[PDB]
Amino acid sequence: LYHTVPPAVVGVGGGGVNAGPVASGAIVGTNGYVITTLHSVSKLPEISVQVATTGGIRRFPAQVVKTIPGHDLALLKMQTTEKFLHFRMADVQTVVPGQQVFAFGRNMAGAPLVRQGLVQSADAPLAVGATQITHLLRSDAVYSWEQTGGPLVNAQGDLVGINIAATGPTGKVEGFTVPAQVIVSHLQD
Repeated sequence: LYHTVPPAVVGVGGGGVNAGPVASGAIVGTNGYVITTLHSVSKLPEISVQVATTGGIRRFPAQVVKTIPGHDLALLKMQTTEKFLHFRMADVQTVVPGQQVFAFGRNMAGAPLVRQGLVQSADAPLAVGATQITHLLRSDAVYSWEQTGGPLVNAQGDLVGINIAATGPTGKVEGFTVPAQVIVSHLQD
């Protein structure tokens, strides 16, 4: 699993040469579609997506194609003629409390992050700035802010959702997750 999922896990950040990922994202289409969290890229002047290859990190400029503000998601398209391995939206599955899930990300250096955990809730609300997002998943697989925007998968490696790391009142990290059907159903082309 830790072999076949990471290639579709990207880093996302600004366009500076010396800039690295500020969040993660998931490649969801051959021609360079990335889903990531909206609050991570909306204030960025330029967006660059960082992709792992056998020869090291490759960077591609990206633009926003569609925003899903109600669920803090953004859909990017990389500007490239290259083709990518991706999550197959057909294979998108749901999860239930108790189920085991895996949250992937890339750090500020482009290295892969994975953490395992259980689904603790399948209906939690979250406040990202002014938006009240509802019906979120909740899981302890999300321990780090660098995991925000990256994918949650099940044990078979199907895309299950997109992760949001949030702040507790005590400052403890709590894992949240936008269910992956929010992707298919707020999308068309």
